[PDB]
Amino acid sequence: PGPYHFSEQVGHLLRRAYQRHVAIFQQTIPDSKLTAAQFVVLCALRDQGACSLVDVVKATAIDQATVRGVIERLKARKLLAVSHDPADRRKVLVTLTPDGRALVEEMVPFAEQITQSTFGGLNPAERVAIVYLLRKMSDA
Amino acid sequence: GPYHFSEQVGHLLRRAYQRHVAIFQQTIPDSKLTAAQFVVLCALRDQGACSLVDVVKATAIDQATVRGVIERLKARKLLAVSHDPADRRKVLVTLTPDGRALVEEMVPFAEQITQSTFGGLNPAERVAIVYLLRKMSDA
Ligand SMILES: O=C(O)c1ccc(O)nc1
Ligand SMILES: O=C(O)c1ccc(O)nc1
Repeated sequence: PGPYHFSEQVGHLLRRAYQRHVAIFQQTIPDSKLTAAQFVVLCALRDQGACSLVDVVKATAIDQATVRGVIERLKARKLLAVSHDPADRRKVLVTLTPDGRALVEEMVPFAEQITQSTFGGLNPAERVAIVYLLRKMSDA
Repeated sequence: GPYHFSEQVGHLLRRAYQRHVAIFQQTIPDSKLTAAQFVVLCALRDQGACSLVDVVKATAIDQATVRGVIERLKARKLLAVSHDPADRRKVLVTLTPDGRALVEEMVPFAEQITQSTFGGLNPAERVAIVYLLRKMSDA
């Protein structure tokens, strides 16, 4: 088999690629204005309308705790709203604000630039392949 | 075009890396070793005596985090910190017998983890995923 080299394991490559992409995201959209987590939570609220914590988790693939923290940090900025479930008066329902939608629409071109710079020199087939495989790998 | 975060390469990278980290933690408990500690120990085993620059270049972890991991391991008597006699601003980290024993004990599980991370990819898809993740990091 040969010695074990972590440098050629799929996990090492995943970590390094994710770190590089996070550096690109932070260098293009300043971490001060919006984080990838906050940006994705707001985009989910925009795409699905009013969402509950379970909906935001299942759509955002972020654990309940980090989603709750992001929800607090964004509600403080009047970028999302917290209403009462029209079916469970003891549940939360998160909705998007005009300020939140305005921030999402302001940042979208930068996220597209981030996707393009992250791909780097990959040709179209290689881009489709990497997104296909990263999606296929994230399921049982 | 419309923006879907769900189909952007960053969301997919985050999801894949988080799933692989969950696998790594589900097979190798944090109590024994973290992925960072394991990778630094493997670097010490593969390269011998290393300085902070060598451990960084081999481990792909930022120098400050490498210092933190090295401290957390020297406290556990899994590596040793001897100062080079050819410099005073040079650190020299070496592997201990307990460190090499832990590395050799965990290597089969790290390989099992690499295998579990691959999931249902057929061999061609595996060649492709490692090819693309390596090609994308170089620009
Ligand atoms: O470089 C890393 O952090 C790494 C390397 C191998 C693995 O299985 N998981 C993580
Ligand atoms: O879900 C995330 O963290 C994410 C989503 C999109 C992007 O470009 N980068 C990171």
